[PDB]
Amino acid sequence: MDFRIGQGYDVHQLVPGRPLIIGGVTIPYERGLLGHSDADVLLHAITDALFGAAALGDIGRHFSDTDPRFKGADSRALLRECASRVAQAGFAIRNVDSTIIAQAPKLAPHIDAMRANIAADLDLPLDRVNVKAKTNEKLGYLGRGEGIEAQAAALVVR
Amino acid sequence: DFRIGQGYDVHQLVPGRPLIIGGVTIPYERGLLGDADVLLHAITDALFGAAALGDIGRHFDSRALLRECASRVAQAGFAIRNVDSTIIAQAPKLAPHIDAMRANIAADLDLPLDRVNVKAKTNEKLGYLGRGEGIEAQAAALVVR
Amino acid sequence: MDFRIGQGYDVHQLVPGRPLIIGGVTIPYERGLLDADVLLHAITDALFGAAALGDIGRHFADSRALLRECASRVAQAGFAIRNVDSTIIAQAPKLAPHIDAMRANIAADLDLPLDRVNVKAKTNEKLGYLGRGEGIEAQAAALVVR
Ligand SMILES: [Mg+2]
Ligand SMILES: [Zn+2]
Ligand SMILES: [Zn+2]
Ligand SMILES: [Zn+2]
Repeated sequence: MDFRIGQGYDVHQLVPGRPLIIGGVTIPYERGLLGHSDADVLLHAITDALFGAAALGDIGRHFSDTDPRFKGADSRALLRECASRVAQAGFAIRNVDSTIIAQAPKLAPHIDAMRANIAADLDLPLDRVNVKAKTNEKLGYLGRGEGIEAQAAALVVR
Repeated sequence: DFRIGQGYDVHQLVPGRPLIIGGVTIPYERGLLGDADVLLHAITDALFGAAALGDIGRHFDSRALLRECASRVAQAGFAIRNVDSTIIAQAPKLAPHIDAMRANIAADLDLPLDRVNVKAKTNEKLGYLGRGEGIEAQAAALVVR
Repeated sequence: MDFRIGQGYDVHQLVPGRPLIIGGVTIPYERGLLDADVLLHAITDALFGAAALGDIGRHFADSRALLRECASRVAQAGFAIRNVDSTIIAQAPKLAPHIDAMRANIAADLDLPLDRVNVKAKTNEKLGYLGRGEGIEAQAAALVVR
């Protein structure tokens, strides 16, 4: 009954000449997310929520933007290592919920695929993983398609 | 078997619309474009998220939809334990309308006032929210199977 | 048991001429927040939220005193705090060096074991007012039980 909650936030710039990879899904698009790793904004947000619930710090502490080993890193592999460290700390994951905010492209056709990727990576059934997709209703840099934002929440139990 | 969900919503403030937040009509020169009840939408998504049922976009006034959301959450074998939320609006003042929002939500979710919370914030005049171009709502929901 | 969750948000403008205090920690920087401790307000708000006692505006000295009073009110409402998690979004300066001090400040104020308090740091990847260093945001989540 020793439950804990975590929350996560991530954002990356949307630039030409990068792969667009969200929830481990490679999505056809003229632009992609800029970062040190594969820049998977959704997976990073979830990774942060998990480290946070376990009180193990954050993704920057565990997988630094200034370490060559993670240059172009597969964020699913990073998520699986996160889950491993959370389990090592003594916690089991109960559920994950998340939101993705993007003006474009359409993400609804890819949501189930993202959900399946996360569930596999966390060794969870599909019914304990949720991914929600939204636009920013034309507001701000997100409305101008300058970047894509992700949010996450995770429940664990020690 | 507890589960948590998180919700986010934002809508533009436009002329010629009534301002309805948490089912409360608030006297204001502009309203949300979408009834575009940003708060109820954020709570709805948090509940769908906790029950792992997807989102509003996949599922669908906003009170009728929240009542339906709560129905589908119950359908999946989940009971709602609590809701917490935040409204971010630079204008107008939300303080006098909070208690009514809470009452509306508690009624729609078949919950005691005890387990529903609504919080109000400005955006310190920063960004589009600060300039009164939109209103953002955030929500968190705990459920049990 | 009777678990409840809360969430919190806070932002403050970042301008030269004021000190920078995040999580009860003064941080050397050319700008500060117009004590305006974004981290502690968000956590305070999350706690009132979980307890269903309203918000910081309804209830309320620097931000640590307010956090301390918040926790006393949560306790008397019949609730015990299980854990807190949070994120600070700030383009500059580097916050990672100061996380353990913040965690110590928050855990002391809430009378929690250190391993039940977490603080994360992000930049906004140069996007929006946050990414231009015009403001700093904090987010919080708190789990409580009655
Ligand atoms: Mg935001
Ligand atoms: Zn990232
Ligand atoms: Zn909406
Ligand atoms: Zn504040």
